[PDB]
Amino acid sequence: LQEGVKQKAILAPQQGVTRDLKGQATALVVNAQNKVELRVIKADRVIGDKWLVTEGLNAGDKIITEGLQFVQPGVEVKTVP
Amino acid sequence: LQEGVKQKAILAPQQGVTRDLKGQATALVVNAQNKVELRVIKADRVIGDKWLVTEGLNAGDKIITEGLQFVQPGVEVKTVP
Amino acid sequence: PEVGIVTLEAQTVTLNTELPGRTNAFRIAEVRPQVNGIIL
Repeated sequence: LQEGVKQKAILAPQQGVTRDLKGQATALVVNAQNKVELRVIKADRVIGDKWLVTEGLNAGDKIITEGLQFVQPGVEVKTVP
Repeated sequence: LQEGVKQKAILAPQQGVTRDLKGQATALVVNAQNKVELRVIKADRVIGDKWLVTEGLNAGDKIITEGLQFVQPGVEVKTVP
Repeated sequence: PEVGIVTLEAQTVTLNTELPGRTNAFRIAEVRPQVNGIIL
């Protein structure tokens, strides 16, 4: 069914997400405490180059793209767009 | 049932493919620029241990099998058979 | 960062499917009496 309203949803780019066990979606974001956390997202579709996260990342969150090449959950870092 | 013979197609092993949303097929390959990309394949059948990709991966492409345990699209890597 | 990639190459394969099933009579009928009596 097509509901007539600008449907808004978080479209997190795949350049910042991984699929362990060839399925489970896990991402790395930085909390308000400038520390990196580990939250599991529920992205299923694939639009363009981003992934439609149904439940895992709300509006505002900061997704770490360039910096996962060497990191770990529980450390602090700098935020450079 | 004889479903005809396919001229020449790609048989990408399941050990390198995933099915998100319990359906959509997504794979991870490394381009000529030694960088990994995210292309959506259309593999339906299942031959032996490989999947007959109808549309998603052409002849030549490199499919990442041993290493997807921890990675992400948009990064470069080494090619070890 | 390193991974174990496999070179995809065009192969010549055949498409055949196996459908399991049980055999069954084409048509079946029962033989019954319609009058009372003794079988001669």
